[PDB]
This record gives sequence, structure tokens and C-alpha cells, in this order.
Amino acid sequence: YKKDSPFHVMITSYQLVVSDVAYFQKMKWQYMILDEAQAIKSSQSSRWKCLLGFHCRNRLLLTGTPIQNNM
DNA sequence: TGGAGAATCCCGGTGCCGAGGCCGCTCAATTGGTCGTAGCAAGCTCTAGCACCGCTTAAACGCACGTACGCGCTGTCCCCCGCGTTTTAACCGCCAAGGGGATTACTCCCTA
Repeated sequence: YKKDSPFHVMITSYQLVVSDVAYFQKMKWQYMILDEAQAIKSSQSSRWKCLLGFHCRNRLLLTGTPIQNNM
């Protein structure tokens, strides 16, 4: 997108990237941020399984408590 | 027959919204191979379906005859229609609630 574009940064709930996943996986993302990435900490979670498969160049996991319960 | 008026048509204008077409994906239809079987073909039995004959009688049928019931015809009325006034509540819009369900979190113990 260039500066003349309908949007630049989109902000979304973890609830919607799962619910609207079929719309999200039909688009190509130039960068991704994940606030409180402890939400992604479980590999059996759909929000992990969904966001794993997003077509994105670069990703940040923002967290303050990375280690959590287990390796 | 005529007529007036009320009801229905038709013609043109406006709008909206849903049908028909386009695009992504997927997943469910198709290709190719294996294996079992099931139902198709032959052969045997003999079951019961068909045909025929002769007797019996009881069910059918032609006709007599009446009277019981179908239907047109008259009278009445009352009760349902048609139309004007009154009233209500059906329809629409917009917000609210919550209630259900699927995902996520984290311990505890069954079971492999």
C-alpha cells in the first residue's frame, strides 16, 4: 500500500483472526504484530494454528512473560 | 335500453433489489488397481395354477304394483351483506438482553 490508501495499520482481536480466518488467509501482510503473545503460547490453540498459516513476511511476538509454564 | 358512477384496465414513470454472472478453493468427484462376492445361468423338482366335466341350488332377474319419497312451487323472514363510522392494534424501527456455544486456561488422574 502507498500513503494514498484506504488503510495502513489494521487492528484486530485474537477472536476475529480465528473467526474471520477465511477472509484473513486471502490477503498478504507486510508485517505482523501480536500483543500479549502469551495468547499464542499453546500450539493446540486455533489462534496459533490460524495465525501460523497467515501469509506474512515478518512477525513480532510482543510479550512481557515469554517463558510461561513449560518449554 | 340508458345512464351514472364506481370498479378495473392500461399506459408511462420511478426505484430498488435481487437475479445472474464472476472469482477463489476445495473437496468431493474421477482415474486406476485389487479382491470378494453376489446374482446370473443351468439344471432338477414338483407345486399349484389352469382347463374341463357334471350336478345342485340358491342367487339373479323380469315384471307387477304400490306408496313412499324426490322436487318443483309458494311464502316468510331473518340474518348475513354491503357500506359508513369508530377504534385498535398490526407492522415497523430501533435498542436491549442475555443466552447460548465454541475457544482458551490450568489442575488432577486415568490409561496406555
